[PDB]
This record gives sequence, C-alpha cells and structure tokens, in this order.
Amino acid sequence: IVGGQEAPRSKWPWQVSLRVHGPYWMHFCGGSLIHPQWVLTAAHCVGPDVKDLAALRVQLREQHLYYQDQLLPVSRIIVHPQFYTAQIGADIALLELEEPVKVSSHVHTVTLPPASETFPPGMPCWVTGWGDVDNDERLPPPFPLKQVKVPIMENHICDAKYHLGAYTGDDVRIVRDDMLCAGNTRRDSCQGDSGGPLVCKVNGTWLQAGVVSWGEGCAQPNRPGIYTRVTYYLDWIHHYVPK
Amino acid sequence: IVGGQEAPRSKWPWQVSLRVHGPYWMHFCGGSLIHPQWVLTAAHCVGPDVKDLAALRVQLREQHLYYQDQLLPVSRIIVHPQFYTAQIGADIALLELEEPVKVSSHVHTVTLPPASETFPPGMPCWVTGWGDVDNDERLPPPFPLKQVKVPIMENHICDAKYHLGAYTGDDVRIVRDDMLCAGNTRRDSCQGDSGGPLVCKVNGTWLQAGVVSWGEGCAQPNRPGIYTRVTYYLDWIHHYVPK
Amino acid sequence: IVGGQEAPRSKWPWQVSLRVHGPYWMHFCGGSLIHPQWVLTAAHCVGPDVKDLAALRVQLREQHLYYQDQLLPVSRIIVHPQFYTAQIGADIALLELEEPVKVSSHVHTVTLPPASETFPPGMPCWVTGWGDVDNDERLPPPFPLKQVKVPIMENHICDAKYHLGAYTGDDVRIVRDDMLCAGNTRRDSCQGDSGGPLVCKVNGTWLQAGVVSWGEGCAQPNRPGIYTRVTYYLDWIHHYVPK
Amino acid sequence: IVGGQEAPRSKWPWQVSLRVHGPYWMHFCGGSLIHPQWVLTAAHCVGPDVKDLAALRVQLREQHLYYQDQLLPVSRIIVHPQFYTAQIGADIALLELEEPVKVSSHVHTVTLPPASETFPPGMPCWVTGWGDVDNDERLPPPFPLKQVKVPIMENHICDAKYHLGAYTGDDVRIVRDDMLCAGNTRRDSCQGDSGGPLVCKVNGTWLQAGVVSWGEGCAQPNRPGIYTRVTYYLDWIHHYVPK
Ligand SMILES: *[C@](=O)([C]([C][C][C]1[C][C][N][C]1)[N]C(=O)O[C][C]=[C])C1=NOC([C]C2=[C][C]=C(C(=O)[N][C]3[C]C4=[C][C]=[C][C]=C4[C]3)[C]=[C]2)=N1
Ligand SMILES: *[C@](=O)([C]([C][C][C]1[C][C][N][C]1)[N]C(=O)O[C][C]=[C])C1=NOC([C]C2=[C][C]=C(C(=O)[N][C]3[C]C4=[C][C]=[C][C]=C4[C]3)[C]=[C]2)=N1
Ligand SMILES: *[C@](=O)([C]([C][C][C]1[C][C][N][C]1)[N]C(=O)O[C][C]=[C])C1=NOC([C]C2=[C][C]=C(C(=O)[N][C]3[C]C4=[C][C]=[C][C]=C4[C]3)[C]=[C]2)=N1
Ligand SMILES: *[C@](=O)([C]([C][C][C]1[C][C][N][C]1)[N]C(=O)O[C][C]=[C])C1=NOC([C]C2=[C][C]=C(C(=O)[N][C]3[C]C4=[C][C]=[C][C]=C4[C]3)[C]=[C]2)=N1
Repeated sequence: IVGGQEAPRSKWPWQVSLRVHGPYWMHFCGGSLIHPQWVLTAAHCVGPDVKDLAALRVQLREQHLYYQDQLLPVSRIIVHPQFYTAQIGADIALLELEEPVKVSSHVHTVTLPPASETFPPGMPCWVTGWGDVDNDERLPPPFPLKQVKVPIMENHICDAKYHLGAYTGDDVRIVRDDMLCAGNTRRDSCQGDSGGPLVCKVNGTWLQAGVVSWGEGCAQPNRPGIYTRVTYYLDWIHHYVPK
Repeated sequence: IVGGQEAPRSKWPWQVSLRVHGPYWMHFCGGSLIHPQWVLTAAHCVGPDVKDLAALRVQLREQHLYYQDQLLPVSRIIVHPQFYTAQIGADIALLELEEPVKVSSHVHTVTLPPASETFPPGMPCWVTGWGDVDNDERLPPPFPLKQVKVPIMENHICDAKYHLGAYTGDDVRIVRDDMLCAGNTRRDSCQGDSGGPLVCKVNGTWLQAGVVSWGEGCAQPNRPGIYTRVTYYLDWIHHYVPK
Repeated sequence: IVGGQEAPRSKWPWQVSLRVHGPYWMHFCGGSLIHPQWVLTAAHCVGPDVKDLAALRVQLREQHLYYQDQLLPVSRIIVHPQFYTAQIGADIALLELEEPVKVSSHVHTVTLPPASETFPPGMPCWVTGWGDVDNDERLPPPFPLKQVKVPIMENHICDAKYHLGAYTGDDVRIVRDDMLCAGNTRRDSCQGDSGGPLVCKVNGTWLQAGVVSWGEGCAQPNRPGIYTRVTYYLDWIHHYVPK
Repeated sequence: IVGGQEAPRSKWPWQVSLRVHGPYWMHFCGGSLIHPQWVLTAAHCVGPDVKDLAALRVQLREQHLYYQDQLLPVSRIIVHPQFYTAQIGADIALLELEEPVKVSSHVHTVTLPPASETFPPGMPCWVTGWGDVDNDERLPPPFPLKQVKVPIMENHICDAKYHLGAYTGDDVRIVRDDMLCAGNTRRDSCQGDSGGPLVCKVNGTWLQAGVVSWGEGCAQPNRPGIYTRVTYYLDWIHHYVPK
C-alpha cells in the first residue's frame, strides 16, 4: 500500500492473508472472505501452474501480520480456466477453507456487488493490504494492515494512460474490459497486496468492486492500478459460492 | 544458452549484443543484423515503454563480451505496435543504427526466410547468445558466445504441454500462432538470450526462423522455449527495412 | 539463538534490544539492564567509531520484537578505551539512558558477579537474544525472544579447539583471558545476539557471566562461542555505574 | 583500486591473481611474484583456517582478468604462524607454485627491499590490483588491471589518524609496528586488492614495501590503507624463499 495509512482495528473485517510454507508461513498475497467458507483472490497469486494445498494457509483479519497467527487449511484452489497471465485477463480465483469461520463483528464476509452495479468514475473506494509501501520497499515490522482511498477511473481512460510513453498502438487494448482501475501517483496498491480487495461504500454498504491484479510499478505517472472487475465474473463465482 | 558449447569465431557473424548505459555498458539482450543499418530483436527487450535512445548502444559480433567493445549508437527504436507482453505476442522489434556497418566474413547480415517457410520438426536449428547457462546461473567470465542445437516441435505439441500441470483450460491457447517452439530439458535458451536469433539451415542457406522470446524457466519439463515466428511479421519488417 | 526454544514471558527481565534508525527502528544488537539508567552491551555493537547518539535507541524486554515498542533515547555511549576489534579484546560497553527506568518483576536489572566468581564447567548458564537461529538464517517473525542452555568450558580447552584446522601457531592465544567460552554444535548464540547476556544461576542468584561477543560462525565444529568475561571488567564498569 | 587507472601493458610484470574454485575460477585476492616459484600474499586471503590446495590456482600478469587465463596449480600454502586476524598482524603468506615460471620482459619477479631499507613518509609508491574501484562497487568488465599513486605515511601519524572519531584510547595501538600505511581520500586499494603489492621505485629499482592488508572502508576520511610491512618479515620469507 502506497500512501494511506495503518487501518483502525474495526475496519476491513474481511481482509485475509495468504501464507505459503517455508522457514515460516510467509504472506505472499491478500484476499477477502466473501463467504464463511470461501476466499476470493487473484489467480496469479496461485497460478497458472498447479499448487500443493498442503503448503497453503489462510489467515483472517490480523492487525499486525504474524503476531497472532491462527492458520486455517485450504481444501480447494479454484483458478479461473481462462487465466494464464494478469495482462491477458481473468485474474481471479477461489479458495475453499476446510471449515467455515464463525463470523463476528471483527471478522466477517464482505459483500459482492449485483451484476448491475457499475461504480462510476471518480467514486471513493478503498484498497487494503500488507504489500510494499512503495516500489521495491517492504512494509516494515510490526507489519500493520494499511488502507488507502483511491478513486475509480473509467476503463478507457486508464487504457489511454497506459498508451502514453508506450510504443503500443492506440487501438491495441492494454486495460481490458474484465478489468477495473483506480489510483494516482500518490495513492495505490503494491507488491504484497495482490488478490486483495478494492471496496466502495454504495448506498451505505460495502461492496467489493475489484481484486488487486497488476500494474506497471506502484503509483507511477500515467500508470494507474489495474484490478479484476468483480461484477464481470459474478456468474463464475456463484457457480461455486452459494448466494 | 543452456546445454551448449562455446561457439567458434567463424559462426553466427550476425549475432549482436544490446547494451544499456550504467556503471558500464551492460548486455541485457541479443539481436541480429539483417541489414547494414538494421538490427532485429525482441520487443520486450526495448518496450513496451519508450526508452531514451542515448542510453542504448549496439555491439556487433564479439567472441567474448566487453573485451573488444566497439559500441555503436542507435538512431531509431521501432517496436511492433501490437506488442505489450511476450505471452500475448508480437514480440518483435527493430533498431536503426546511426551509420551502416561494413560487412565481412566475421560480420554480415543473416537472411530472412520466405513468407511460406514452415520449419517443421526434425529439421535442426541453432540458437545463440550470452544468456544464463541454466536457471539463475549467469554466464561466467570471460563471457563466450554460446550456441546450442535445439529440436523444433509443432506449435500444437508445445501448447498441449504448457497445459500439463496447469489450471489453464486446454481450450485457451497459450503458444499462439505468431510464435514458434523449440528446445528441451537439456537444450534451450535462457535469460539474457532474448532478442537473439534462432536459425535453421534450409537449402544450404541460413534463415532466421525465430527471435528468442519467452518460456517458463529454461529447459524445464513440459515447458519448451518459445520464439517469435519471424515469417509472421515479414510484411511489417519490410515497411522499414529495404528488400 | 541456535538450538534453543522460545522464552517464557517471566524470564530474562534484563534482556534488552538496541535499535538503529532507518526505514524503521531495527534491532542490530542485544544488551542488559544493570541499573535503572545503564545498559551493558558489546563494544563492537556501538564502536570502535563514534556514532550519532540520536540515531540510537534502546527497547526494554519485549516478548516479540517490534510488536509493542516503547523506544528509549540514549544520552551517552561509553566504550572501553582498549577496544578496537572483538578478536583482540575488551569487547564491552555502556549505554546511559536519558531517563531512569521504573523496575518491576517484568523489567528489572541483572546482578553482576563478584570479582572472584569463575563459572567453571558444569555450571548452569543460559544465553538469550533475537539473533539468527543458524548461520545466515534470521529469526523469522513474529521474532520471539529465544533462550538456550550452553555448556561452559575452560578457556584453554576452547583455545586449543580454535587452533584445530588452523595455521595459527599453538602458542599464539586465540581465546584470551578477558574472554569466556560456551556452547557446542547444537547450542550457541549467533549474529544478532551480540551484546546480550550470558547468565548463570549461582547459589540461587543469577549473575551475568559474560557478554555475547564473537566466534567463527555459529555452533560450528571446534569453534565454541566466545564471550567477554564480565568479572574482568568490573572496575571499569564501576567507574560509571554506581555500586 | 580507488582513484587510479588502467595500467600500461608493460608495468607490474609481477602482479598476480589468486583463483578459488567454483562455477569458475574466480579472483579473490592479489599477490606478487618474488621468485620464479614463489608468490607473496596476505594470510587473511588463505587463512587462518587451513585450505584445500586443489581449490586454489594462480594467474600471472593479465591485462584483463579472465581473458587469456592460464591457471597455475599451487604446491603449498605457507601462512605465518603468528597470524589470526589482519588487525592483529603478521598478515603475510607464501604460495609455492608447482613449477618455476619462465621469466620474461612481460612476466618477472619484483624485488624485496633490503632489511635496512626504510621507505620515507611521503615516498611515491604504487599499488596495483583488480579490486573494487570504490566502497562496495566492483571493477567493471573487461576487468582491467588498475594502478594508483599512493603516498606512504608515517606509522605513528596513521595510528593517530585512526583514533580520530574513535573511542579507542590514544595510547592503544591500532596501526602496529609490522604494518605500514599509504593513501588518502582519493587514492587507495580496496576489496579484491588484498594480498597485492605496494611498490616504490628506490634508486632506479622497484621494491615491494607492502602487501595490501586492511583498513576501514576505502579512501575514507582519516582511514588510510594499512599494509603488512615487508622488511619486517624478511627473515621469515628468506627461511623459505632463496636469494
Ligand atoms: C501483487 O501484489 C502485485 C500488485 C501490483 C499493484 C496492483 C495495483 N498497482 C500495482 N502484482 C504483480 O506483481 O503482478 C504481476 C503480474 C504480471 C503481487 N505480489 O507478488 C505477485 C507475484 C507472486 C509472487 C509470489 C507468489 C507465490 O509465492 N505463490 C505461492 C507459491 C506456492 C507454493 C505452494 C503452494 C501454494 C503457493 C502459492 C505468487 C505470485 N503479485
Ligand atoms: C530473455 O532473455 C528471456 C529468455 C527466456 C528463455 C527463452 C527460451 N527459454 C526461456 N525472456 C524473459 O525474461 O521473458 C520475460 C517475459 C516476457 C530476457 N532476459 O531479460 C528479459 C527482460 C528484460 C530485462 C532487462 C531489460 C532492460 O534492462 N532493457 C533496457 C532498459 C533501457 C533503458 C534505456 C535504453 C535502452 C534500454 C533497454 C529489458 C527486458 N528478457
Ligand atoms: C553479533 O550478534 C555476533 C555474534 C556471534 C556469535 C557469538 C557466539 N557464537 C557466534 N558477532 C559478530 O558478528 O561479531 C563479528 C566480529 C567479530 C553481531 N551481529 O552483528 C555484529 C556486528 C555489528 C553489525 C551491525 C552494527 C550496527 O549496525 N550498529 C549501529 C550503527 C549505528 C549508527 C548510529 C548509532 C548507533 C549505531 C549502532 C554493529 C555491529 N555482531
Ligand atoms: C582485501 O582486498 C581488502 C583490502 C582492503 C583495503 C586495503 C587498504 N584499503 C582497504 N581487505 C579486507 O577486506 O580485509 C578485511 C580484514 C579485516 C580483501 N577482500 O576480501 C578480503 C577477505 C577475503 C575474501 C575471500 C577470501 C577467499 O575466498 N579465500 C579463498 C577461500 C578458499 C577455499 C579453498 C581454497 C582456497 C581458498 C582461498 C579470502 C579473504 N580481503
């Protein structure tokens, strides 16, 4: 997370940390609890190649990473089949936990938007996570969960920005239709936030508009953050995740 | 190059080394001379973002890197407008030297193939460069130009193998048509060879069939190397390079 | 600490951590509270060259590094005038706090030994700290305080071992008189523990026998840990720390 | 070498390069040819712990390291018995080649100074090597052999310099009698030059006055290069090396 700051402990009850087995269960990606037994994340965080579930764990809402670890095993990794790379698209995945979690004020699901929802450009949204606080710049210990207010941006406008200073032809799609974008040169998500959530308060309730996907660096000029548009894959998600 | 030997002084007279400015003019990609004023290379070596031409130079064939440097300035960098990432495709580009080079037995251009050339399996080809000699293993000083004979396989054979051990649907094409496939777990090109040539001997003449592009690691099981299919972009090349 | 276990919250009330300014107040060495206003540590941790005091801070006993920081500023760095390198000797130093500390059962001083105490082999001694759990292997987060019981051996026994597999002449002392040795190939202190305490229970009381100094690697064969012998420097310590 | 330049092909015909086995025979220290079959160097380059000879080699005068390599095996490694660390002293050693090298105008021995010889402070001397061109920054490829003119300085005046900005007491020796110093904030030897020679032209003839040993950083303020004084160990060398 670039810009923004440490999050109050009562905020973002659905944020989660993905841990991979090594000298210690290390955080490699963010995620979100969208259902007592399901975690929404970014496909590249766990794909394209097949993974060994034995080496993966999910950590629910934690104020400071690693301090009060309570690792939860995963039973299934469902990576969207159209995924191969973040730039191409369909960068979204599902993690089924072996046991549902006992929700509470402190830890509970976030809500998916309805297939109609669109989130207008210049709409206040928040992205959260434990990622780098800047290009090649780790979040130092005690590893607090961070948050930043980032403005949504019209799909075509981000595509347009990504063509500036680039040899890529203007009519060649870079930011694709299954993507969403937010951020500026001051506020943005970075490495370590991947698979994390982008949420916006709509009519007084929180909806996940996106999943932290990719981008050319973090908060770079004319290089806004690119996210996997959630509304776009709701049908795929609901094929596994009960309504 | 993985699984090769040091190349003799009389071979690959068209090989070139691209140099980036820094504490010293470091080698970051390969290339090939297709004309006294033009060099063929990979688009991901110089793009998708526009670079400062000043920080780039070209070194013509050397037996060992940095020892007999005679760096040459570049006046133009032309990247195929279709390019953005190597996996997507169109990983091809051109460089125009500020002056034409005097050709000879030790350094002359390579012949481009006719639009109808296929390069089918069985037919032996070679790939050259100064890249790593294995995953994460840099070429050791004095940095000799290496060569290796690589087996060519049909595009659909490689595509099917890139799906083995992957979540990507067998239906989603990975190895695209503007691409060419070669190598195995003992012979392959690695990081540092990108942009360099892949040549096959046809009717006694040497033809550049590909441009070192990408792959999942080097010489890895079920992940043969992927090269930009040169015949697919001939028309584009001729919009800049004389026939 | 090498080959230990995580330490209980009620043990080692004198153990402290030294922090140096940077992206965050990072732990670089260990120490011990010997007086409400004084901290004992290794001279190599803060010298031989004079440092900017403002850039230094001291953290009192903590169960997990960085979790609950309450950094305390330092007004004076006092390094034994005889120190230059640890192998040579006099690897001892004093830190005076700008303010005295309020002691309790969780945070109190350690008892220094009487000038005549020896600590012969077969004595119960422990060494604590936040250092590496092995050679080039950092203590993984949440960074718990570790402890390990180390076997103490006579100086001449360690001096002879350091000579095995070495070109240094036998009559050329390596482990010097103002030094003490402990540990084996399974129990030792490592990088990061430097300056911390080595305590031994003697007749119901805990006494600081030495200060973690140096060694060739950690827990390496014939290379036991070497500590500055505290009894050797009582007179010096007392020219600053009131009796 | 800091603040110097590439050496003319016909200077320092005695400079040598020490190679250690690994992915390739990498340079780790310098040395000098003092007899057709003996190489003078620093003990900290090959000790204090015993090394395996099969892993060591010797490369003679080379304009560019690694280019025209012709490694020579070493029959024996003689490390002064009083050596343990560079700061303590006796940082000198001898390498006995398996064969006598055939001297020539381009490759011959340097001369040892007479026991009574005293290089006056201010003496115009030269230090050669392939070490870093500055603190933490390697010598770029093609790795030319550098040289720099460094002024010798009085042993006492250096000891004093090293106490400035240091807690070490004034009457406590840092720069000892078996050492000598040279260089300033613009001219000095650096990591990789260790074991190399420090020659001075005396009465029309080159004498090796020092062996690159140690120092705090390279070219740092009030931290001149410290070298093992050769004259001091003439008797020890002649005990092995003929006349
Ligand atoms: C992401 O955090 C970044 C975010 C970039 C910002 C988003 C908006 N502004 C910029 N995305 C990124 O780097 O995308 C690259 C796409 C081309 C991120 N951090 O790290 C990654 C890549 C990554 C690193 C490591 C892993 C991993 O270790 N996964 C484990 C390995 C494993 C072994 C056994 C069992 C399970 C697993 C999963 C995965 C991805 N992206
Ligand atoms: C390529 O060598 C690899 C080859 C992989 C093998 C092929 C067959 N088996 C595997 N490909 C690769 O890494 O692909 C990545 C995905 C597309 C290679 N090595 O490094 C790259 C990437 C790269 C590294 C460095 C630069 C660079 O520094 N370019 C300079 C920057 C600059 C500034 C000013 C002026 C000019 C320049 C060019 C570019 C690309 N690919
Ligand atoms: C010590 O932990 C090791 C312990 C080794 C074991 C003991 C028994 N078995 C082996 N000792 C060591 O490495 O000694 C080396 C010399 C002989 C240790 N870890 O790191 C050190 C050295 C060291 C590293 C870093 C600093 C430092 O950064 N100090 C800061 C700089 C600064 C600037 C401004 C204000 C204050 C400061 C302090 C210091 C020492 N020893
Ligand atoms: C020396 O180049 C530096 C020079 C510093 C300058 C001198 C005047 N201004 C500063 N000295 C140094 O760092 O001293 C530190 C002492 C306290 C140098 N560079 O690196 C070293 C240390 C060193 C590194 C590596 C080796 C080595 O690899 N030796 C091999 C290991 C081996 C295995 C099998 C068979 C043979 C060998 C030899 C040795 C020393 N000093």
